[PDB]
Amino acid sequence: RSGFLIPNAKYTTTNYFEFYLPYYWNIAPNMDATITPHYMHRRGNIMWENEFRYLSQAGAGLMELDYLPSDKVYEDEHPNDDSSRRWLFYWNHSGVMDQVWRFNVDYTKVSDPSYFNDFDNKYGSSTDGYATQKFSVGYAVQNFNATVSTKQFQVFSEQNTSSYSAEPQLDVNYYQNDVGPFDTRIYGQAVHFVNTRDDMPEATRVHLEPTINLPLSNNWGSINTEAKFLATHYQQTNLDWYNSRNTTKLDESVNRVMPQFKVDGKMVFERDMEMLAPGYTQTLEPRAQYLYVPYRDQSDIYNYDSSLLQSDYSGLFRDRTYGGLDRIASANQVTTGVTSRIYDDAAVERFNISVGQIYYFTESRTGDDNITWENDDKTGSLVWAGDTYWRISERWGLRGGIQYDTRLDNVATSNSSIEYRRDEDRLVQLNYHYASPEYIQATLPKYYSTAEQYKNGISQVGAVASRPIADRWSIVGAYYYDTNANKQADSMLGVQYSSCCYAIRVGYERKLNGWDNDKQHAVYDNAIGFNIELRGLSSNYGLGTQEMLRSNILPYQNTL
Amino acid sequence: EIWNARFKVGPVRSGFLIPNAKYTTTNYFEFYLPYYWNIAPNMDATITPHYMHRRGNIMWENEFRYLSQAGAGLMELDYLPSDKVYEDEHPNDDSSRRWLFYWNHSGVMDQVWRFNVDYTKVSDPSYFNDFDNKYGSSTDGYATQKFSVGYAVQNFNATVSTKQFQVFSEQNTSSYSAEPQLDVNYYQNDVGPFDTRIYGQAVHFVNTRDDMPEATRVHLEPTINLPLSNNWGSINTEAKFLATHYQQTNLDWYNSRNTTKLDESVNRVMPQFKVDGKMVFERDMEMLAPGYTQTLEPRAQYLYVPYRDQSDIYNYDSSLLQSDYSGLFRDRTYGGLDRIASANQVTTGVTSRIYDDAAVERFNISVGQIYYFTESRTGDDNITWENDDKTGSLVWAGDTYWRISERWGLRGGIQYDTRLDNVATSNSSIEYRRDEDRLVQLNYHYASPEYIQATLPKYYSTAEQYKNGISQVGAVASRPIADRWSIVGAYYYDTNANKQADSMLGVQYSSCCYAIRVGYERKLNGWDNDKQHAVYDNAIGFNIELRGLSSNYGLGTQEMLRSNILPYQNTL
Amino acid sequence: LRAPSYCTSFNQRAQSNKTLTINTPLTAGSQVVVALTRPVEVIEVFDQTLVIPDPFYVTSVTRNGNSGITLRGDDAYGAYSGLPQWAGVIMEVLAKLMTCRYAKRVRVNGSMALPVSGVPFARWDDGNVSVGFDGGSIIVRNASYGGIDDVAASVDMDLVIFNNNKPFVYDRTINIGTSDQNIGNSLIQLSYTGALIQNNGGYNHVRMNGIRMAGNNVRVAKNRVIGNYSRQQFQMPGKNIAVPTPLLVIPNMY
Amino acid sequence: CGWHLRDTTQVPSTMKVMILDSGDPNGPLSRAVRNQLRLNGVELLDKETTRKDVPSLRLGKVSIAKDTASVFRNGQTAEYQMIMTVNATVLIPGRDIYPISAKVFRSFFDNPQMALAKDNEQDMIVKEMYDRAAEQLIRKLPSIRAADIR
Amino acid sequence: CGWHLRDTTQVPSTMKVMILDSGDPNGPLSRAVRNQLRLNGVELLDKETTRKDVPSLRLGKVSIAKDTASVFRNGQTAEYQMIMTVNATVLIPGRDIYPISAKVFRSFFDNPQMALAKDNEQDMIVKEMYDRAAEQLIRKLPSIRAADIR
Repeated sequence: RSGFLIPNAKYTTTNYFEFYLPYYWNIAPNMDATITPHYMHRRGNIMWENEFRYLSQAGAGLMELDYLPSDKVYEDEHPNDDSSRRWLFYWNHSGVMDQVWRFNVDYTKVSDPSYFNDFDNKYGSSTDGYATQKFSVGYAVQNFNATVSTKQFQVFSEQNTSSYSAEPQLDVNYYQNDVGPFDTRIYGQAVHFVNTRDDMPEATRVHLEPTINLPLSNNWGSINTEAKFLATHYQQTNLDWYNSRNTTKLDESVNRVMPQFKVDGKMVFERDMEMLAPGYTQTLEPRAQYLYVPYRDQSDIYNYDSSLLQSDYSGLFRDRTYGGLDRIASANQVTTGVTSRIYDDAAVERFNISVGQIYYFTESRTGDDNITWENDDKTGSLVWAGDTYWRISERWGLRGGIQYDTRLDNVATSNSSIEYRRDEDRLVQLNYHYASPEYIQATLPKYYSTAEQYKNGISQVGAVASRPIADRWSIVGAYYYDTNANKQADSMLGVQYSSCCYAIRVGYERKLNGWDNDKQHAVYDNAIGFNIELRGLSSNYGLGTQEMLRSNILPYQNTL
Repeated sequence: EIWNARFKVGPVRSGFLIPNAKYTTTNYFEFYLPYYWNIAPNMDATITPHYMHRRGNIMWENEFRYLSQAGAGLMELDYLPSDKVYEDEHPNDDSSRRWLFYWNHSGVMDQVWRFNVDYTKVSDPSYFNDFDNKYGSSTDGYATQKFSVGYAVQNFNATVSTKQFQVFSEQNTSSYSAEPQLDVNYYQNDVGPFDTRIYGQAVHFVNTRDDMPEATRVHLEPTINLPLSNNWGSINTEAKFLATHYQQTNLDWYNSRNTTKLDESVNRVMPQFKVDGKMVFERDMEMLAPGYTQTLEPRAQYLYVPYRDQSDIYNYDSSLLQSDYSGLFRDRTYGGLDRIASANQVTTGVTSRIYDDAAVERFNISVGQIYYFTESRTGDDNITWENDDKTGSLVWAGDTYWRISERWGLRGGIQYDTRLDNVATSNSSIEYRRDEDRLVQLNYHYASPEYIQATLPKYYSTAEQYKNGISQVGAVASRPIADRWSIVGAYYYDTNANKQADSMLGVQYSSCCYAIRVGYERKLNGWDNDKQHAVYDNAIGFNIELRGLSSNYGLGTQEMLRSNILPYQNTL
Repeated sequence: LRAPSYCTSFNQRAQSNKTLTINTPLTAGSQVVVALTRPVEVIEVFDQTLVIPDPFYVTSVTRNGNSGITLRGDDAYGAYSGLPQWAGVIMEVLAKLMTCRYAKRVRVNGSMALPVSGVPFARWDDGNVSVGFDGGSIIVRNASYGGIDDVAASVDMDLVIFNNNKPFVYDRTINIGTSDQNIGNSLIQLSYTGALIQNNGGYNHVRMNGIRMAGNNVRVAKNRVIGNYSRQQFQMPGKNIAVPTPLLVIPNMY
Repeated sequence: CGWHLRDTTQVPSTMKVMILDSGDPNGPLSRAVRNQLRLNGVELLDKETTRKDVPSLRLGKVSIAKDTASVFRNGQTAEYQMIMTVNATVLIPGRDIYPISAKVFRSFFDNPQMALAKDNEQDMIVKEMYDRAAEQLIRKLPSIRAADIR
Repeated sequence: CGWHLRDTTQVPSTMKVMILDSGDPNGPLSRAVRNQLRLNGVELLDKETTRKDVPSLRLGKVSIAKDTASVFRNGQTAEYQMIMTVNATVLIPGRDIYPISAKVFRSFFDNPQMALAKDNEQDMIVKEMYDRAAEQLIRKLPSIRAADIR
């Protein structure tokens, strides 16, 4: 029924005093509302939050209209601004209708790019660069489905305002099989790339990807010969400003027609492990591939929605290197890989290892041949991969991954994680995240690999641990190092005392906030909290351990 | 004007205790984390780290509550190793360490002897002003070190005790201690048809300064009574002997800058005489109410003390006692054996109490006056007045207490005077209190401008903040709304200035596990000194109380009614 | 510009309740000029077991008909009574003539006794200090400080002292006030210009006042600390008395 | 109108001999109560010496409480108001125990004085209030007689 | 080392006929499990069949959660890591009910100045995490049958 909820007040180092009085409106039993006044001392006025969950034929969703009419601190930073109103929106409709029709929404807007950096929400964080405002709709059945999308973005940084967006994104995806021994499928696209500026290109694209997939089956083997085509029309316009600057000028209508061949294949072996540990089996799955794409000169098409993809063990056998229909690369390679499980008596997979290499024949060219590798290579066993996942017990886990490389003779990426979890309130975790600096230049744009911030790659060594002392306290820790610069990146530490009537919680964080241009050294952000939660009649309490872990900039994620 | 807010939340086995935080506009975020440390059946300390953001360091408030063979006890060693504000407000003292010490030992022995200690050494003169210390006694800004012994039986007494001051070099206040002070009392009755008692006091006053006089006083007060009780009346006449011997030294500074010429040895012997009487009547009051009773009770008294000139005895301890209705039938004008006045007077009075059927008193009015045959002279009479009349019915009084019902009430009190020809005081009230929560009250307080001139120090009569007297009117109300909400209020409004004096509002939501309270108050907080108009301070408070699971219940009223600068009192 | 010679150097206490009656032979139409060096004395007056500080400044100077001058005082609160100890030098414009018996630039580091006895005229340039001359020493204190401490200061001043070697010639007399009164290239006198009582630090803080010459204009500013009578005992209304007695000014010739 | 003096409306004839048992029998209150009782004929039987069948005044706990009541124009306390509640319970031998009370009101200006001289004033004021509250306990004695007779 | 070729398949001979139960049989997840099943020679039947001895899968709920996993020295995130959880309950007639689960961990680099091209990639990461999760489900079928036998 329409009635208020349990208040909550906290002393922070950023707003001094804050108080929440969450009301709970009510209407017919599909909708509701949780209008929540929220007073902030340093800010001045009281923030208004207007969450509105609902449910209908289409599906469930929620809204949020956080609104602070006047902010004192923001006025201090920017006294030239006429007003200092702050607001946030978040619409997240998503649901299927009539078992065929489908809708999707994901919207978020802010008053100024510096919203999430000084406020705290569940819908974004300071470690953000853009807020995604996309709408979607479409109806899907077993064979045919169409969808109309309107992706846009709200990039925060003002040093480069140019952002792209897709007005209509129509995409038909027919499906039909059992045509002789083959299978068929059709794709399609139709876009209109708008830009938030005035002196940037626009476009109009149409695509007609068919397929002729031919499947083969065996007791152990699976050879899959495939062949698809590709067409891409264009109507590029508004190139007047860009023609002067770049050497290779953009042009009008462009057709891009190219086929593609692919061959897959694998087999499954078996071997009883009773020689060392009786009762276990073990398989072995070698897998080979060959790819071939003709070369088309694509230096006269602006890169709207293409980006170079990562390379994990399963990423070796992927079709394209650029996710998106703008810079389909051209290559002819092989790809090899063997996987080795060791099941147990109950046929439960308890360990597996893998490796794979993508030896090329000629080269990887797109017609945009200007990217500078650390040391350019033509062909050979350029890139190797690898992964292994060992389930030590029910309460332990180990997971790895590595992408070795002979082109630059440096490991491009690697990541590991080992975790001991007993219950939801007692865990310990390690994790590693590496990305060699040569990879940063070869992937991210030029500006990154010339500023000091985005230059040395990433070398993280984190640690998480929690422990329920006695049965009322829930101490939680976290500390993420950066061994490249030998300076910490994040360090969180909280303690919560949970009784049957209230719950008091402390906090401490040292996230990285920004980069000081003058001294060219990192700027940290120390924050302290002291939260009082008044619960009382609530029967369920919870230690809150799972909530404190997911509060810093690098939130916890269970690796098992 | 000046707005300022306050946001607090905290509570009302060698482990910790519930911590209380606090945030205020001046002296910002402040956080206590106490810790109990029971270590023995008769020892238990309490170490309490205390963080003050404004001074930027942590003080350590400790305790040592002990109950060993001696007796009760307490300790306190608050210690702030470094102070940030202090180094800005006192750039003469090198170190900025702030500390306080306390000790409150006691303990009986054979249920006759006794002991007391009250050590309170502090660090710097501006300690008490900066911190609101929990334990510690300050006298005139100084920190005292009172010791004491004792002895007591059904009649005899003895209270030899000393008291010192921790006076620094930045303080110029003048104060008198008493080092030591033996006090003997003897109470023996039924000496024939009489009763007897003896008082004694050997004292030694020493000033904090080094230019004020010292002394040495011996006093004796043997008295003999003679009660005579009838059934309808009463009488009681007594005589007393007063002896006092002084020994005044360090008179060099006072005598040079004055002409009174303090003597060096003074003996004062004054015999006292007093006769008291009462008479009680009665009448059935069946004409108005069934079976009630009225009682008219006259009372008279005659007092006589001779005049001895006391200009050559310094005023070590003598205030000037004020008046009420029952103050008419008194013995001394000045409080203390230092300026014993001289009187030759008769006092008269009338009461009238109306009893109901269960013999429960309901009403009582009173009237009284003092007739001075000879003007009361003490040898140093320098009081300002508004008339030259000195003998006769100078002062009148009054009283009333009507109890309308079990949940109503009324009160009075007037002090008419003829040395200025107008009312001098008119304290009054009326209240309707149902239970702890629902209550309504009205007040009134008057004090004529001539009264302020005739009693308070002489710079009251020439200051705009004091010279106009008092004529304020008040009102206090409270009423719970639901079973968990309470509302209070108050509004005191001056009538000589048509400007309010205090105005408070409070709302409390109280449950079994927590309770939140807000507040508002618009008080008077000093004079301008520049444009000659008062300055108001507006404060808004917000408090969260962590009520643990127990029987500590209360809607919050009677605790927020005592928060403004004019607290609430039952007056029923 | 005149050169009055001399008559007296009284340093006594008031004979009656706030009345000084220094007597000296006078000539008809002499236009008596009296320069006061102790306008104000803080006196502790007793009031029924209470020691109260109380400034006692001087208000009016009246010639006693060709036989001397009289000085009428008035305390701060106008209620108590006492006999102050004002002190000054009496002159007639129409028999020794005062002379410039000391004139050097010195730096005073908080308190400096007078090298020779006389009526000292100085001139400095600093904004955070104030200068007052009680009766035997040039007292300099930090004036921008607000706390109850007696913070000292150092200022560099041009000191001139006259007594019984250019002759003493004076000029316009300035009534020192709370506003900037420009004097230009001239030397101000040196004396206390009142007293001040303020609720500060929990005490009835009592200070004396003094000249504050910044640029070339003078103004009353706070100075040495007299005492701190606690506010737990009694609480006093604030006062910022500035004496009405004028200060002599001389041109920069000496 | 006739006024027939009084008819022994003093301490009821029943309570003409009692025992003044008190937590602290040597304090100021106990001696104050004793005075009024002796002046009212009552002889105080030595503390629990007779066997039984005599009432007892069981003096309880006192509570002095000084509060501000008026302010000058600069927000400075002008008048205080002391209030002193004093409990008591009369034991009637066998019958029952009946409660009594007292509540004395005193107001006065806050005169700024010394500390040795302001203590002596606040001691005389308290001692006075003890006499007036002890008096009120020797009334309400005709009351318990009327409440025990029914 | 003696390794033969694994004769026993990955879909137990019992479950060569399956009934696919799901709230949304048209969405992305169903399309994956249909294709994985046909790859193993499994004849999927709808709910209107008369055979009540055919085991039936039940695709539960999915959950896509992406969080940052490595921060640049300027403060903005560098490397994301997305997870995905899908529950499923297989109902084999004649015995009890058995649950299965699948988690997929995948990553990619953030690039704030290529937002639209960093969302046409996040639609590819997911549409490839809908096909390795499926494989996980159709690889515990042996477990379910084996543990069910006992």
